[PDB]
Parts: sequence; structure tokens; C-alpha cells
Amino acid sequence: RPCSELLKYLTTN
Amino acid sequence: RPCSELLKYLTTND
Amino acid sequence: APVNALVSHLLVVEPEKLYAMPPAVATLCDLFDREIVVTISWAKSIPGFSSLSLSDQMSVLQSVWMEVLVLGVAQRSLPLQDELAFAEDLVLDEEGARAAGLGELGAALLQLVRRLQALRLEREEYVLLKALALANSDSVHIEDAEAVEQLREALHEALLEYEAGRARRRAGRLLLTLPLLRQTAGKVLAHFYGVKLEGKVPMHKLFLEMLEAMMD
Amino acid sequence: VNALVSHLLVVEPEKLYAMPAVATLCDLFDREIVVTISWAKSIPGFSSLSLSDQMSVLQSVWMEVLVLGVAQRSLPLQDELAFAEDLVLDEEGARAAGLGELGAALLQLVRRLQALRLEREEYVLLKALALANSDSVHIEDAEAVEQLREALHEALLEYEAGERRRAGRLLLTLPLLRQTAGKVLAHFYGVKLEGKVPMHKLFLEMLEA
Repeated sequence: RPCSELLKYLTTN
Repeated sequence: RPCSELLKYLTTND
Repeated sequence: APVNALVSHLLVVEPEKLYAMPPAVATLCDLFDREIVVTISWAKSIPGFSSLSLSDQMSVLQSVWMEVLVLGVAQRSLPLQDELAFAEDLVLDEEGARAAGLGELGAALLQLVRRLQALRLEREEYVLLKALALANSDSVHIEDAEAVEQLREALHEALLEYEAGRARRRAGRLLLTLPLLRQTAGKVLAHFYGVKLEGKVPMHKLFLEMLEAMMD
Repeated sequence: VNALVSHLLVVEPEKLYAMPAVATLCDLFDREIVVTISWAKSIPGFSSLSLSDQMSVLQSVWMEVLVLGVAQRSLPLQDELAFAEDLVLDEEGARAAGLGELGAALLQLVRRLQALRLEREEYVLLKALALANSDSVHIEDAEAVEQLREALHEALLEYEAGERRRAGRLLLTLPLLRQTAGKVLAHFYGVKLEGKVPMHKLFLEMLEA
């Protein structure tokens, strides 16, 4: 489930 | 690109 | 009683049921080879295809044969649940595709099946979508691009006229499954090209040649 | 005028500008991924999807959105690819820039779209449709993604109704869009396997996703 980088933008401004 | 078999079936009016 | 000439003809030239009989991967390789032969005579029967130059007929078939075969596997699997009907007498589930030595293909194929099941694909729509996939080839080798486009437009028009009488319009929903059909075909080709390179499974010349062609 | 169409026009990203060869593209694509993410969240119905479904969709269609942008930008030109308003390279330089033959694959998509003289409104609807047509096996609420797909589909039909004929010709280009995105992915995935060319975290993550 390599997706930490993507999550960072999905849960921001 | 080899196409021998394809050609055979395409041109065999059968 | 319907009235669309193209739809009727397409229904008439549909190939008869396929039987794997009466080793896993080896059986599939042999089956696919026979399916290719059937796809070739089927294409030649399509009003508009045989009028294409011989070289363009080859170019089109070399780039879309796998999509045609894959759509056939999906169509046969529609009445099943989580299963793939490669042939009437050869059905496998995801776990079954595993052992057979198909790897991830089981899951890829089922995504397509489920996508078509959601639509409740009718026989008329299936033959039209299959012919459409053939006519929607994007092979760089096609010389008379306009003639192929004329064929595609004729089939597209026949689909619209058909929906306009029976069955977010319906035609578009069917067309939106084509990207997956092509992507699924690409995966099946990659896998079998792999089976070819591993050199452990006997494969017929036609199948080998077509695998190398649609691979370019 | 269609409500959804106007919204898509509003949230449409601003023109892109360039920031070695392969190196610049890897960085340019990394930024576009960021723009794509914000763009998606702006679409009516995307945000209603669970977080994981939002991830699954973006992870499986981000390259199509990108490739489609390149093509849209290359429409006015001939035999040329505009990866940015200030970054254009002929099919020759594409090879020189170390891009294998993606240039030819890309131009093939460009020519298919040029033949249809894609209008602005059709471009945005098609791009949104591509996002909503994800076939990610990881999606959980397939009925929801579908609902979003149909809303956009309806918008396209209403728009063309100025329909199904023109609408379908547009949809018939999607298989090529996906296949083209697939080739771009495989190329750059190998570009990170060479290690020589540098590239951000996001882009690297999205490539392996």
C-alpha cells in the first residue's frame, strides 16, 4: 500500500 | 513483422 | 422483429460455441490459437472489413485480435459469478487461474466481466461492441485510416439506431468499457508473450506470430 | 449551458510552464500530479467518495489526465509535443531527450484528437470522464464512482445536444488515451530503474502504484 506521499495532498488545503 | 500464417488464413477463400 | 442490417449480419456471423476438448497453460495456448483462426474468418465476413486492402486487414487483425478474444471470454462468463469461461468446457475462478499458471490475469479478466455484467449486455450490443473494438484499432501500420474510420462510424451508427429502438445514454455506457477491454488485452498479451519466452509450453506458429505482431 | 460543464471550466488548472531533458519532465510531471490531485478534489462528486476510493482512482488514472493535458496542449501544433507552454520538442528531439519512442505514441493520440477538433468544453468533460472511468481493482464503492461517471456522461450529452454521435466519437478515443498512458508509465518506470535520472517522491510513488 505505498501511498503516503499521495495521502499528504489528499488530506490538506 | 512476420505475418505468414495470418496471410494464409486471410487469403484462403475457405 | 428488429430491422438493423448490420446487427443482423453480425449476429449471423457469430462463431459457434467453443470447446476446449472433448496441462493448464498448454490447453489455453491451443485454444487461443484456434480462436484466432475463428476471429480471422469472422472479420472477413464483416461488411466493410474485406473491402480494406489486404495489408490493412492484417494490420487491423494484428493489433486487435486479443481484444476480440478477451471480449469473447467475458461474454461467455457473464452468467457466471467470479468465474471465467475460457471455453464451455473450461471454467476457472481467480484461485483457479492461479494454479493454471495465469498469474494475475484471472483478476484482470474478472474486472472486465463485472463491468459488462453491470450493464446487462444484450447479444446485439455484444456483437456491435466486438466489431467496434475491431474497427477502433489505433495501429500505426494502418494505411487507409479513413476507410477504417468509415467502418467504425457505420458500426457506431448501427449501435445508436439499435439503442434508439431497444435496450448517460446506453451507447456511451457500452463504449466506456472499451478502455478496460484494451488494457485487459494488453495484460493477456504480456503474460503469454512471457509464456513464449520461458519456452516451456508448446505453442502453435499462428499464435506465436500474432503474439509477436500485437507486440510489434 | 450545462452546470457541470461551467464548473469544470472554472476548476481547470492554469497553463503550465517548464521548471537535461528527461530530468525536467520527471520534475514537471511531479508538479502536475499535485495539480491533478487538487483538480480532482474540486470535482463535484469526487470528494464524496471515501478517502481510499479517492486514492485508488487517482493512483490508476493520474497518467491519463497528464497525457491528455499534453495532447490538448499539442493540438495547435503538428508533429510536436508541448509538455509545457514553454517546453515543446519535435519527434526527433523526443528521442534525443532520451524518451525512447513515447513521442510517436503520444503524437498518435494527438492526431486522433486533432481529427475531431476537440472544443474546450469537450476537452474538460473528457478529462473528467477519464478520471471517473478508472477501473482500479482497489475501488470499494463501485456504485459511487459509477454515479460520478454517469453525471459527467450526462453533461457531455447535454452539451453536444446543442449528441450521441459526436459524444461517442469522443469516447472512442479513450482506449488510446489509456494505452498511451500505459506506455508513458512503463517508460519512466524504467527511467527510475536506471537511477541516473533524479525524481521526486510523489512521482516515484505514483509510478509504482
